[PDB]
Amino acid sequence: KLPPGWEKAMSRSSGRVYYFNHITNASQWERPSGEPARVRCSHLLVKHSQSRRPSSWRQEKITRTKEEALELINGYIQKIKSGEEDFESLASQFSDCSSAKARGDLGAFSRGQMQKPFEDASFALRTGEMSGPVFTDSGIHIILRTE
Ligand SMILES: CC(=O)Nc1ccccc1F
Repeated sequence: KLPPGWEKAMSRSSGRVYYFNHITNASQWERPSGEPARVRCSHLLVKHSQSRRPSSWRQEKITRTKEEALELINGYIQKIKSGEEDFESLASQFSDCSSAKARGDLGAFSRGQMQKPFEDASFALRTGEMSGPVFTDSGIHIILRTE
């Protein structure tokens, strides 16, 4: 059982079973629900000093470490999941991608166009679903599949 990409896990802190997707890095308490030619995604990118281009509209020289970037991503995911903040709001303010000006929207795309870990996570997400941290040569992404 379980849709592909998904595995059963156990919370270290509560002992309750949860589910983890090793393609999207998503995790959820509910047993998961379950390929299109194209998907539409938004994303929030946090770059780091080893990003292919360690620069963005937010910062001419991005100096943070991969670990600092993952902490920031993790914090954004927490606030999005709690509802304290909207994905679109955090992407507009803090995404190191030029798509920040479009609330993170990348428009629609096919397989073959995006960096592979991003593509795989995008196509494995269900409509409306959000990824966990997804790593590419650009940095660390939160991906929201919108279509
Ligand atoms: C046009 C759009 O939808 N998104 C966008 C805007 C600026 C840079 C990159 C982008 F993906």
